[PDB]
Amino acid sequence: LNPGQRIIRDMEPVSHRTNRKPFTTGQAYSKIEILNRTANMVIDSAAECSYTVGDKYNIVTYANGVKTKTLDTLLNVRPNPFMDISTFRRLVVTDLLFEGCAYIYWDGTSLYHVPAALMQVEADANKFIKKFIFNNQINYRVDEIIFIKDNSYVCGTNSQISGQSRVATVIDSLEKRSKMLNFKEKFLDNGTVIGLILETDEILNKKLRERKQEELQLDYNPSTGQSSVLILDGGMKAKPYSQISSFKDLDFKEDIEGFNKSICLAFGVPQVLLDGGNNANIRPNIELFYYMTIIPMLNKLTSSLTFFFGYKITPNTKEVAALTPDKEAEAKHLTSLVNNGIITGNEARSELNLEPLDDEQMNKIRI
Amino acid sequence: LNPGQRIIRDMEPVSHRTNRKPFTTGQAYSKIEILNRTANMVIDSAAECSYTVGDKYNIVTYANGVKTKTLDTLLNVRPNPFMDISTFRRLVVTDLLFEGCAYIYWDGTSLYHVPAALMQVEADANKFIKKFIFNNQINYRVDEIIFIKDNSYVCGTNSQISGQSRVATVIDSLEKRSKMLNFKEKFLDNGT
Amino acid sequence: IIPMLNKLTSSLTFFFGYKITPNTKEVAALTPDKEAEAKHLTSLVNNGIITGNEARSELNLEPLDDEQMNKIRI
Amino acid sequence: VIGLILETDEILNKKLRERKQEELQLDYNPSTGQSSVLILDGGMKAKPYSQISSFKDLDFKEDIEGFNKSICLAFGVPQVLLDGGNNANIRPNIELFYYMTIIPMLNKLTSSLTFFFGYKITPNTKEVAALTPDKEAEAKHLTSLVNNGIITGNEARSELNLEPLDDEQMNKIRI
Amino acid sequence: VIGLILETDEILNKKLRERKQEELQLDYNPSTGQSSVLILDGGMKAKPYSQISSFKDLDFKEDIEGFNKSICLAFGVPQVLLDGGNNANIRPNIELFYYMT
Repeated sequence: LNPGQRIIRDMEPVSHRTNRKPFTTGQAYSKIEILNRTANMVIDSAAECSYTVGDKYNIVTYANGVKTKTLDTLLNVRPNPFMDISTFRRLVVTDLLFEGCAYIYWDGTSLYHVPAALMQVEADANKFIKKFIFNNQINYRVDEIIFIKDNSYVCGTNSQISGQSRVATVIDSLEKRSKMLNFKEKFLDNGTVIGLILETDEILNKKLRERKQEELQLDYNPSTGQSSVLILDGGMKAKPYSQISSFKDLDFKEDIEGFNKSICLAFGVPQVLLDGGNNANIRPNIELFYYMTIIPMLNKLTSSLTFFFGYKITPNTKEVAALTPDKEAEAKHLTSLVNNGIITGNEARSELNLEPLDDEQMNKIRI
Repeated sequence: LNPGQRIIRDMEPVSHRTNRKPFTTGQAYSKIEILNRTANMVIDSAAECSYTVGDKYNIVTYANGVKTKTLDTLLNVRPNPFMDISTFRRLVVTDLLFEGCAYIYWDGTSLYHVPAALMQVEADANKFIKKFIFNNQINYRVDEIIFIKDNSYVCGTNSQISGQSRVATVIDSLEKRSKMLNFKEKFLDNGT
Repeated sequence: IIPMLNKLTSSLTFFFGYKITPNTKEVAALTPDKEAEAKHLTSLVNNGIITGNEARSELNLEPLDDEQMNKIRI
Repeated sequence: VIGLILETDEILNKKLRERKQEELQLDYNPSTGQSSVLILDGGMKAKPYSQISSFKDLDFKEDIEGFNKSICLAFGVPQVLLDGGNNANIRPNIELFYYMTIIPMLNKLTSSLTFFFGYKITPNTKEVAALTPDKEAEAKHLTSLVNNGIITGNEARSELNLEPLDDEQMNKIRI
Repeated sequence: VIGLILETDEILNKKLRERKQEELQLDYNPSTGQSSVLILDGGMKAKPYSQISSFKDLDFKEDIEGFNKSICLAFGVPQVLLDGGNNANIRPNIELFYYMT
């Protein structure tokens, strides 16, 4: 064992919540459209991916006696008797995204999801971790929980526990943008416009003064009125006024655009996916997004599951519609490989997502 | 079973409606061109897609005894004896889009649509969910309803129930734009 | 669209126990290019990976009850 | 922000002065109000004021952009990965990032491990999704090398991340 | 930064003067306030001031870019490697850097 695990325990006995503002998070998610779209895109893309259970690693694991078919059914078909696979995956992904850590409880035969807003992980003096405390009371144990953690740098030292959430980082930019937008709308609402100003040095009959104010305003409007010439008699003048505060000084386009780009950068969604563009803009950006953003996020979970069960579990899409390969190039390279002898026909059929055919010459290499 | 389902029930016993402004939603849908076009495009595109029933998974399900052909006819040809497949799909999709969740009641031999604006989902202390309350009265049960939920982050905790509607995010920018347009037209009208 | 329908199909699969997946294959806006489809289908059929009946099914035609269309040519 | 400034040389009834201030502000707003013409009687004037400090002098876009450029440079991530771009740009930048930034960093660790244990340890991705090679070019060069005789079939299968097949003619060079 | 300058030729009660300074500043901000019109009584005027030193005269982009380019030139790293570009920019620049430097 590690001789200095006690020191690391004393440095940070328990986990710390890293989602400092949950209510503001919920309000921004509920009333800001960029946040809603990006978060929904990330969660749906992560939940779309499937899982594959392969070889068995000869190591001692927390959960033993579990067959490959049971894992295949749990991860793919239906984890709980009472909950969907899509709902389970989306809940786990949103827990991981909004909160630094995510947890999945392991029952005798099924995987139950546990919210991460109430979990508090307690470190151990000797090995790694002593116990998990769901809010309070229950005190799960350790053998029954799968632990997924994002890399975090809290306070001074990096933590073996806890985890830092991507959505908190974005919370300031939305506030900064919303303040400016509300400022613009309130400036428009409270502004005043004046068309004509007349000045006199005498007290001219307030009532008929207001009557003349109405009369001139109606008459000189070119939409409803047919007057253009004004004759001022009695000494009345016209002050050549100007506009003090105009709406052209408020140039908020660049700042709002920068805040939007910063939000998209923080979540990791490429700009082209949100806007749309040419084919060369479309497909490589989809591949970049899916692979380089989602696949590490699922890789954390798959590594945790591999540690827990002892079976090689890797993310495998191979069905996602947005990752559908080009038909012509796929056919060309598969047929070339099959004809030249590198791969059998059955392997090509499997890669085409078809079913292997029980022939004789398709299980032997042609040349 | 989960040893801590009681705590999750205590946190969120019942569902919460996330369509805060329904009347403003309806008025904007009725009198805004971009909202109408985008919503119609999404709903029609979702309703265009068909469904395929394939292999049978050897698990114990809520509804058993249904053959492949009957399910295929229900999903594709004609769900109810009294309503269209296109109308059924469009209703389900618009319920899912405007309200966070959508529901489909399961009768003896056919699928009946139930609006999501009135149903309230009651969580269970032990397993997942106790009953669905259609406004009031009925208390359907659970075995008779298909539940579809969008991912939601309400208040502080993400709920296993409820769901967050995409159209409400818009009911802010639409008002901001309409105010500016009306300001422009009235400034033009009142000028001299 | 497809994730939106995927939630519904996953719920239906849980409810009924039948693998239900979204499948367009008929949507006019998703009509594939005729020439590229013909090229890749004919290459796959001739080289031996895919039988003729599978190609007809992917062309949204009906299977034809022949003898040499249910066996791999080469 | 100020819309209108009126000045007078006499003390005109503070309370009704404020009432007139709110009345004019409500009336002359084109959003809620239908007045455009104003008459000043009794000697009240209007000072043609201007704006001292505007929001157009605060041009901060370039400096903030430069700070972002410097941060991205300091860590080493090509900017196209963060922003996104065309077909040609999107793959070479991924390769440049991974190789130049990551691989030396893992190379330090692998050299230390080789010193510690005495086994040649080298970083090997060959599985990273973002480094997935082009299918057509890979097939072309592998098939050419296999057919011409430089590389056996088993080596090609291994490079394709498949499993070696226990045949006879795949462990001997064809020509 | 200054928004309004009002001038008077009399000693008008410093304390209430500061109170009015706070009141006008809070009232006339469109973020928190619903007033747009001001009336000056008693002889108080408004000086049309301007801005002496602005932030637009400080154009430092070109000089900083020149210094960064000079540093990169001194070490020998091509600018494209630091910024990133197209494939024809990526590979030849990598080869040039490695070889020549």
